[PDB]
Amino acid sequence: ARTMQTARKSTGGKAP
Amino acid sequence: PSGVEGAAFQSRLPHDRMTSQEAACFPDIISGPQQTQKVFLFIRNRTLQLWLDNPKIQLTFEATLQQLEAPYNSDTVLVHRVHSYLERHGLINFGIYKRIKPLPTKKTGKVIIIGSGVSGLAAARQLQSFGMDVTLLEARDRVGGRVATFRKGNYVADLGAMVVTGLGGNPMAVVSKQVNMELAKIKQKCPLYEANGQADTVKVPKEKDEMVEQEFNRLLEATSYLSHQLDFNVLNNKPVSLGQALEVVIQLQEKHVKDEQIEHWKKIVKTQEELKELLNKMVNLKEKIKELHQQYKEASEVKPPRDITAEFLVKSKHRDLTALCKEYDELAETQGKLEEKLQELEANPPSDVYLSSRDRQILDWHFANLEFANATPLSTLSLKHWDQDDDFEFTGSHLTVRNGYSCVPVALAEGLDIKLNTAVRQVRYTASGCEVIAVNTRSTSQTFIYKCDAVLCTLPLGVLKQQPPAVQFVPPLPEWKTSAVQRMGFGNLNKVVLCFDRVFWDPSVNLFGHVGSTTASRGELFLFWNLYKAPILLALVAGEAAGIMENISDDVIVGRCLAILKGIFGSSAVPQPKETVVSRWRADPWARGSYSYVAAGSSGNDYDLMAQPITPGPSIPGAPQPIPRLFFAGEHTIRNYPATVHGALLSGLREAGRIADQFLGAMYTL
Amino acid sequence: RKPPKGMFLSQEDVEAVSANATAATTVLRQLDMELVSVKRQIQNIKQTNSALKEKLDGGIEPYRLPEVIQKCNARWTTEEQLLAVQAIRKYGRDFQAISDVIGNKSVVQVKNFFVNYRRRFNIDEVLQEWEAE
Ligand SMILES: Cc1cc2nc3c(=O)[nH]c(=O)nc-3n(C[C@H](O)[C@H](O)[C@H](O)COP(=O)(O)OP(=O)(O)OC[C@H]3O[C@@H](n4cnc5c(N)ncnc54)[C@H](O)[C@@H]3O)c2cc1C
Repeated sequence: ARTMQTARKSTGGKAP
Repeated sequence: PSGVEGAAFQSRLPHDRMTSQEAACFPDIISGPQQTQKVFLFIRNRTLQLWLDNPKIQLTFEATLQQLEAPYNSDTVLVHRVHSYLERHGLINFGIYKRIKPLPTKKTGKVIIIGSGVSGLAAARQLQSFGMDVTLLEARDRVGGRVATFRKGNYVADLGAMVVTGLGGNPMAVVSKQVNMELAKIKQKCPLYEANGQADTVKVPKEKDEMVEQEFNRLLEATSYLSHQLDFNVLNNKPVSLGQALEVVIQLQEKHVKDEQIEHWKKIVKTQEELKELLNKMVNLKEKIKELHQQYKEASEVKPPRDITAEFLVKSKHRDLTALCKEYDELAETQGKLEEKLQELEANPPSDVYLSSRDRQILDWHFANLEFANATPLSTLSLKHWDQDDDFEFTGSHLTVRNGYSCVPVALAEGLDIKLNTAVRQVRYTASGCEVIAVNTRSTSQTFIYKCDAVLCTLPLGVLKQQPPAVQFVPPLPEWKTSAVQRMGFGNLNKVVLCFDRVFWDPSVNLFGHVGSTTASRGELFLFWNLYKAPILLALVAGEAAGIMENISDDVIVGRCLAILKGIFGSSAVPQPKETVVSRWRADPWARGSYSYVAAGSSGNDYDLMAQPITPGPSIPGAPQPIPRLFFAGEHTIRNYPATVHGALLSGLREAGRIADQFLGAMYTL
Repeated sequence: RKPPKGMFLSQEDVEAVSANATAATTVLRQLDMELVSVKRQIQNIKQTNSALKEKLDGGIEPYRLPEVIQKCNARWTTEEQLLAVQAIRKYGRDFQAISDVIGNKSVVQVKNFFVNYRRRFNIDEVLQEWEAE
């Protein structure tokens, strides 16, 4: 899942 | 945050509201007056802090009370209920701590725990520390399961879990203070490198790099918007995947690039045709003029002296000829307008392509990164739900476990009854109890039977999924459980570990990308990690590639590895590797995959279904409804923390609490 | 809430690029053609207009009549009265034209003329004669 990402975290469609 | 509200945060709780679980153990409080809630909340928060400030020693009810002041240390039943609740659910005294009250001597209840993954181990310790009789059955000849660490000389490298994903609110934070984990921070910096077929492998410049990424994220949001606002979630009675959605978006971006150009050239013509009309008027007028000038000439010509009509002619034609020269002049004016209004548009073309061939290749690397994160083809993820656990992200930078992640499960194993090389084959649960039938992996006819009050099943979803079964449930699990099992996704990702005698890469840089030549293989060796003390380079195999690379030999794999690397660092800076490993998680029969993902047609709710314990029918008909007997923990069981070590750890604690409430009773709930 | 900035995702377009398996590549071919069938339209008119421009080559230069700047006047020479009557027969009420033909009378003088000589130069008849064209 997105939470796995270390390199170049995706951003799009996340809610900050 | 910090103070006592730091504590609530570092324990994944709202510092100023009671959670649903708290409402369950304390309906007296939460339904009661606001004032007491804050007392509760404060007591809770203070105890958390107390435990957290020092998680190497058990925190007892006495030790707690000792450190509280009025009005808080006034009511002591409360302080006792709160302390007990926290202890029971592994919010305090979980992991590896010194006990102050050495273990109560005869034990109550008997639990078999299938698998010594982290989830298993975390449960076991809890239960044991709650005074139960606990036995773990482990198929492999080691603990830790999907935490698998490669050792040899000075080389250390995880083929399984590898990163702590930020300490902020992470239970692993606590563990790391209880265990010699060597936590190194990972620096964000990640250069990508298009190899160019056989041509010159070259970095991607800071310009593309940034606009392609930016475009990728723009495209993700699109899918989210497409999902949540437009409700684009079912297409042909099939649920829509993230992959599909990304396609549909990309297409509509291509479509629009074109609708743009079409209207731009349609503007060029509608102008270029005002010109075609004008030039016509102008050519016809230069006719009329040419010929009027002739007429006036001929009337001039008639040498004086002239009668008045013949003089009128000259004058008249003269006027007329000037009139027409006014006109043909307003029109060369007008022509002047258009002629440049055309050199306008014709110099501001709209965008040519949506994405170049070189662009879409980098875009694919981003797509691979996602496929790595979810261990799966984007064509398999849920559009609506793939990212459902986002709110629960930790904070702080990610870290590697420098001395190898296995250090954790090993440490947790200390003091436990773990039977290695024992492969559960059958699980039998009935109103009066449970037996687990296992065989010895080395001579699989030598059989074992285990009798117990309750079974905690931490089998991988990959395992629970085997058709035909590797573990038999007697009786069979109910439709509701086995459908959650089908629906959920269990993906796959692999690792290639490279051991050399020398650093030949940029020491200060932890991660770097490789951008290959096709969508079809975006996953293949797409990302490299430099994490360890010794000279080790580690490479991901993700997406569709992961499955395919499993039927390819190590040599061939290390082949393409060295290729790519020579490509980047120069043919002669890249020596033969002294030692190599290649994980094969789908093939590994005790895993049958790497970790779970929300498949298309599933949702985070299937994770809840997974964790729902099983209650057998009654032996004698008409006999009272039984106790539940079969419990589940594991990465595939914690909706808010899927696919991770800390997620697994957590699920372990979860069940150890739920099992203790069932079999030792819940003191704290009155 | 709304799409990302200038990402284009209208409800309508979505339904059309999904309604079947290749309704995607179909739509992007109507367009890929519509575009080539308009680029050719362009070059064709570019080529027409280029030829029309070559006929306009030279301007109206060899047909321009030198600037005559002579001073306006008050007295009607018989000669000028006669220009008038003809200018009227030919131009009806276009006082500016009549004015330019006579050369040295303002548009008002020309208008005055219409009143002062109405009876003498039957300007009524002359006007209704110009009307029959
Ligand atoms: C390549 C890879 C990288 C990862 N990286 C990270 C990371 O960086 N950070 C992170 O947080 N998470 C990471 N994860 C995921 C993480 O490793 C898992 O979520 C976690 O280890 C799962 O623990 P578990 O206890 O639920 O299951 P497991 O560890 O799989 O435990 C199940 C146990 O059951 C045993 N077993 C299976 N069948 C039987 C049977 N028939 N009888 C008896 N025993 C049986 C297995 O041997 C195993 O010990 C990664 C996973 C992979 C695959």
